[PDB]
Amino acid sequence: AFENELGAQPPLGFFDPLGLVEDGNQAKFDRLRYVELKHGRISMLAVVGYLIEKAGIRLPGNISYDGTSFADIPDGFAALSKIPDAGLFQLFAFIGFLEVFVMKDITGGEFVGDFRNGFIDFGWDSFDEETKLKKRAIELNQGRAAMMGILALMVHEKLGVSLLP
Amino acid sequence: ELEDGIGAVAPLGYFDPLGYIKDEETFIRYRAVERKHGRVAMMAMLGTFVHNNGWTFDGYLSPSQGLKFSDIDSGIGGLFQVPPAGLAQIILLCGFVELAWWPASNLSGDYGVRLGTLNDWEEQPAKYYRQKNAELNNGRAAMMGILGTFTHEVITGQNFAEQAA
Amino acid sequence: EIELGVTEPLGVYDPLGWLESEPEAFERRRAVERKHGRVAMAAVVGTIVHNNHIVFDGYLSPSNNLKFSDIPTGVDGIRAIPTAGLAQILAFFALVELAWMPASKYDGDYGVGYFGTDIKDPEEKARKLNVELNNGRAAMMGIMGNMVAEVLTGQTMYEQYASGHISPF
Amino acid sequence: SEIELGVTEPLGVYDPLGWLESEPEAFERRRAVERKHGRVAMAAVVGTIVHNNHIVFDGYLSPSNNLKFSDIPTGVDGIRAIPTAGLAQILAFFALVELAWMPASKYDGDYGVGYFGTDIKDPEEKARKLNVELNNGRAAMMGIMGNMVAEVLTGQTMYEQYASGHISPF
Amino acid sequence: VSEIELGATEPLGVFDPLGWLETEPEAFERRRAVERKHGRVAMAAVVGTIVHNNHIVFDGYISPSNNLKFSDIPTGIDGIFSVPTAGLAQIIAFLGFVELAWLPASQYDGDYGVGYFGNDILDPEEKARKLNAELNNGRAAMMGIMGNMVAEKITGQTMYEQYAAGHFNPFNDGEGFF
Ligand code: CLA
Ligand code: CLA
Ligand code: KC2
Ligand code: KC2
Repeated sequence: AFENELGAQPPLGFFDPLGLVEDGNQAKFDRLRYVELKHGRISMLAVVGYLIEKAGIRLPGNISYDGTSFADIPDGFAALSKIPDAGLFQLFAFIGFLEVFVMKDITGGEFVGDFRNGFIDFGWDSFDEETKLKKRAIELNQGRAAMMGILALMVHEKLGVSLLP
Repeated sequence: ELEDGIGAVAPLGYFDPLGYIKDEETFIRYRAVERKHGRVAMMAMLGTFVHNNGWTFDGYLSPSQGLKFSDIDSGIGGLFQVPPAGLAQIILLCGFVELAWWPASNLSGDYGVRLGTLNDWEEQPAKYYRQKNAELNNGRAAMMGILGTFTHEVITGQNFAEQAA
Repeated sequence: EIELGVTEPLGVYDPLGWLESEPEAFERRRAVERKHGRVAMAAVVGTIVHNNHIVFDGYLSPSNNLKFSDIPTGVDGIRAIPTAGLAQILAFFALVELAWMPASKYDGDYGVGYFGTDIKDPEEKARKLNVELNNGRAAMMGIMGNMVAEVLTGQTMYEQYASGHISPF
Repeated sequence: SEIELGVTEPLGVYDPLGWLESEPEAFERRRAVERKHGRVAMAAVVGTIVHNNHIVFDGYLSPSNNLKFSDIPTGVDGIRAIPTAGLAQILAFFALVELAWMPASKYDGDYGVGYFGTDIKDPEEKARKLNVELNNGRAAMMGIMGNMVAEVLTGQTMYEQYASGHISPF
Repeated sequence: VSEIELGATEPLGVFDPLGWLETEPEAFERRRAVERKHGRVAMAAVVGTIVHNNHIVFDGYISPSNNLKFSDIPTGIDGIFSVPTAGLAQIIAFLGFVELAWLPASQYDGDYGVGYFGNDILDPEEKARKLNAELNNGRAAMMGIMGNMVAEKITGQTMYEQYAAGHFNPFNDGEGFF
């Protein structure tokens, strides 16, 4: 009932060992796919953010007028304790603004996760149907891989073992 | 007013165990008496609350007699400490209102006191019924309360302010 | 209106007979009566506020070294205001009397209604209009009596009461 | 009933620029802009009066910055005194307000709150109060602009200007 | 203005992730009654917490026999448990009397005679808007009271103490994971 709808891959097809969507509810599957894609996008941003933050790359200048700079902010969870409280509030407020107003479907999309709203588009209509499905599958699987990768990075930050050379 | 079921609410509705009601005229007389008693007793209960809360005017009730407002008893004997000239003025005002402005002969008890939108009875008759029933029930509760207050002061010898102390 | 101001126990009280005679002037006469009633009600409230010593904290005219406490609470209070203050009062009320709420509008309906709203019930509206008229008449008599009492006794209402000079005998 | 709204004595339909006939299709958003500016200016004028009357909260606006509510300047420089986090909170809250709860894109200005929670049933009374709102907004716009310009030119806040007696500019 | 469309407003509309509106339609009346009841109780609770942590307290003794003042009652979670047992018995007895006689909890539609400040909203859209406002404020207050209680338990200090200490950033402090 839920075979080959962008979650199926040649290694393993419809893979639901818990049977959380086996009942065949389209709304529940749409909600789960929305959550999966949102987590995947956030995680594939977080993986590169963490990787280049731990590599020593820092935004040039000062993070605040009082004197602290981006170079003084450490890597990993320790960064959150050194971001200025005003800066942390601004980050959370910007993300909340995105959640409430920007990163949502308001005009109606052809699938779940399409937030274009007819405003920003780089030419997705240039792809054919097979190419569109391929790009969606690439995005989804990169999201899953990045979810597990950022989970591994956050786990190993707390562990004494590091996975980075 | 009998046909509207005013004063007959939950839990006991039309409650006349002694059969005092025989026609509409006797009900009108009894309801006028009950409504006047309820209004007087509600004012009396509010006055007792104000007295025993210690909220008194600052100054002299009768500067000629040196009687401050704080020298007046908060119990049932408080009014009898008012000088006879003050009692005469009170009785004169009460007689004037109850013979001319709010004549007691008006068995309907209606004197045109309308609070505008708070009595939007032309389009919310439910408000009219609710307010009439609330007035009657509060009057009954206040009658019982003032009787209980008088009984307490008689049997204990101390006013409500110091009975609870 | 003709029926407005008619109330028990007097009803239609025209001892000098100016209703059946010269009835075309009734509109302006009622406008004048209502205006005086409103003004006198405001004046009576003002006197009550004055003699209870509810005053603003500060200076009415710092250039004249005049405080709100220095203003007499009686009929001499209006005389203590500087000329510039009186001119400002006159200008503002010229605006509020010619432009806003014109005095030439004899019905008195300036669109403010009763506490910002129109009384939908015609009986309630008539009753409250009669209340306004009767209170205006009572306040006219009261303000005239207060002024005459202060002028004869030579002391403000606060001074009259505090001295115990109530009975004129 | 919006094109005839805001038309009051003594001017009636005052349009010296002729834009009610030149651009009849822009009137909806121009009226929306006028109403929004009027409301903002009315709030601003009340705020200036409150500030210059020294009606302030007791405590610190930001204890970390050691900034009392009384330490904020009363005049136009008071907005500067608010720290970055406070301005960010104001911006976030009013972004939420003016994009979701009372969207600025609603050009009719009707956000469901009515006048003190009520809908004015009488058409003439409702029109009268809408005209009152518009005229008050225009007066408040003029007043807030005058207050800002007077403070900038005199160099002192309204409280200081009144206390020093510098009222007549001659 | 029926009960099925109340509480479905922007931006979520009819927000039923569990799908219980379509699979359990007969229980919706009871569920909406429970939701509105909890919303009202939580709004009262949030206002009460705001009053407590602002130290708006009565003057005198709540229990002079126990030598207990109103100011001695904590402004946090432990405040209701600091009330004497007789006081709690009186409170629950009065609340039960109210909920059984004056505002019967069995009245699922929530129309307890009174309206919004005693007035019935004859305008259908305005009535629906105010009912939706009640429901949304109840939901927000449920979340808020839960958050306040959980934050007090986690931080170990009441809302007033937390605000006085400046304990607002959950990340820079030494407590917890962050
Ligand atoms: C590998 C990861 C990946 C992939 C494959 C995709 C793929 C897609 N995303 Mg997506 N996304 C990602 C990460 C990814 N995203 C992340 C991290 C976020 C969070 C910031 C988002 C947020 C996001 C939103 C909010 C939306 C999409 C949408 C889309 C689809 C429409 C693409 C489009 O407009 O045509 C693009 C057409 C082209 C011809 C491409 C133009 C060439 C680009 C602009 C230049 C880049 C060239 C350069 C070599 C690439 C560098 C890659 C580097 C950054 C790693 C497409 C399936 C939209 C959608 O579903 O609409 C259908 C949509 O609404 N995504
Ligand atoms: C109903 C609304 C509401 C509101 C206004 C608040 C308000 C507050 N809560 Mg709170 N809370 C609520 C409901 C609410 N709560 C509920 C329903 C619960 C669960 C019962 C909690 C549980 C809770 C806890 C346990 C704590 C608070 C805390 C706080 C305070 C600081 C919040 C903060 O900075 O976290 C910012 C967090 C967010 C904005 C949430 C975003 C989380 C995303 C999903 C991930 C963020 C982590 C991520 C890994 C890092 C990303 C970094 C990136 C931003 C750069 C603040 C007064 C904290 C506090 O007072 O301690 C100082 C605290 O410890 N709350
Ligand atoms: C019922 C409501 C009521 C009204 C509407 C009302 C109005 C007025 C007016 C305006 C028309 C005047 C001018 C006036 C004057 C005085 N009043 Mg009244 N008074 C009312 C009630 C009482 C009571 C209860 C007492 C009292 C007093 C006095 C004394 C003190 C005389 C003195 O100390 O010798 C004076 C001078 C006390 C008193 O009677 O003293 C024995 C006192 O007990 N008054 N009173
Ligand atoms: C726009 C409306 C608005 C809302 C709805 C709102 C809600 C909340 C809530 C939620 C219940 C909390 C918990 C909270 C907390 C703090 N606020 Mg708000 N706040 C608003 C506005 C401002 C402004 C203008 C300022 C300010 C401040 C602070 C500080 C001080 C930090 C410090 O100790 O320095 C703290 C702790 C000041 C500031 O951040 O200065 C750095 C300051 O300038 N806030 N604030």
